[PDB]
Amino acid sequence: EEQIAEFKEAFSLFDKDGDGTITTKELGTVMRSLGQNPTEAELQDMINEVDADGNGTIDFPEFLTMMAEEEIREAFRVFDKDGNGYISAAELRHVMTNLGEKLTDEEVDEMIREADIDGDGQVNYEEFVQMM
Amino acid sequence: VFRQENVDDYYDTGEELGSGQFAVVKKCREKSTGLQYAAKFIKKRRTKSSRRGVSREDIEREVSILKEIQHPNVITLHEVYENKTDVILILELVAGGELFDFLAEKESLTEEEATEFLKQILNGVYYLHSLQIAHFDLKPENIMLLDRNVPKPRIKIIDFGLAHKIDFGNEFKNIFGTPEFVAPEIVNYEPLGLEADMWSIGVITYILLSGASPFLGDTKQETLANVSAVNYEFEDEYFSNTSALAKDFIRRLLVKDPKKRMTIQDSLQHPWIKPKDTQQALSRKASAVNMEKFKKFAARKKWKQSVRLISLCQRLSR
Ligand SMILES: [Ca+2]
Ligand SMILES: [Ca+2]
Ligand SMILES: [Ca+2]
Ligand SMILES: [Ca+2]
Repeated sequence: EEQIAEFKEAFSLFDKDGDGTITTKELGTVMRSLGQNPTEAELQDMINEVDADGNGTIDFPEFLTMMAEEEIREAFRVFDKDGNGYISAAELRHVMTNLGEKLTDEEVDEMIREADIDGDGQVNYEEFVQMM
Repeated sequence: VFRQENVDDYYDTGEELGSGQFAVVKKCREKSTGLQYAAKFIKKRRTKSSRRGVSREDIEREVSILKEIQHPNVITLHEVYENKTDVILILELVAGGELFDFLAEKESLTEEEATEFLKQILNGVYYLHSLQIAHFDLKPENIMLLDRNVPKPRIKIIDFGLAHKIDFGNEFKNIFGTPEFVAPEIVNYEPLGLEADMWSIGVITYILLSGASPFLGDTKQETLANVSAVNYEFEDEYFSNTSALAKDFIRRLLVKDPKKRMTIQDSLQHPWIKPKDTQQALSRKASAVNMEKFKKFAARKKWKQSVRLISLCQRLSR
């Protein structure tokens, strides 16, 4: 399937160490980097009903059986790590490294520069919209 | 073969350069020579039915192709190691970033200058095609620079994970690349050859000059439908300074019928690449790329990728 392709790439970044299973320690840091801040008791429950066998971690078969523009609004909220209404170069770089993707200084600076309409060196919501 | 000794015996391993889907790339240094490489750790599928990891069949194919390649515009393979969990590729270190990212730092770019980079890609593809190798994933992120701080940067084509030797037996099945760059024969599940790379080159060239993507639609379906229909245009918005020669180059590559599509040899004799007189030559020097839109495109592409990543994590996080 085509969906397999998507579920395979997600599993990889959730599975930070790549031993083949998602721990709740891994699931938590994945969600820290998505801008969330949940607690271990929440994290454990989420693991606890994807965890079909009941061995305390998520493997691919289990991950895969859990199957079922707006993605820009929500996406802005992830970039703006400190909630101040603006994405800085530092936020962009830090937030994307934590999502696996290693941007060069040059990539970062191109991104901000092309999105930054008013020239303050940061990207606000509307600016983000015009870019996307 | 795949060397079964411990790579750490022979290499110092450095910082992480990339974080692929079932792969990590780290910088490494060969101890004996002091020379730097990239080590790509490809995770093997742990059992036959597991959809996680890369099959041995796929890894051998990629390596078998890589071992054969020796050209200044294509990445070279130095050695290969294998442990229980991974196949470790010791590759030429290609650290200048993507071509488009380099170009996007420039004030201006003429068609002349653009073809100097284009020429290198075409020489690398002519070399591969002469060895009957189809890349099948030619797109701007696979066109890198060895070193971006020289006066004449050198193109390296990378990422041979979809590449095949063209032979009666299978060019096919895990051939699915990026919609905006795949030829109609790929989208329509028809015979594939060397010609699919030539289409990809027309799409790259189209974006090089304009900062627009020829067949892109709002969705993945429209995109694939536009590829299948060869439905594109040269919009005046993007292409008002683009030379007739360049348009014709693109036009003869963006052709449905793979047999009527220019070959790599045709493309190198084409007067946009190889002017026959000064007229064609000066025209190339007079004629400049839309750099405002090109920068917008390179940057938007990276923002589009990051969002797409976040949105994917987000869907599953719920
Ligand atoms: Ca893990
Ligand atoms: Ca489990
Ligand atoms: Ca901020
Ligand atoms: Ca701004």
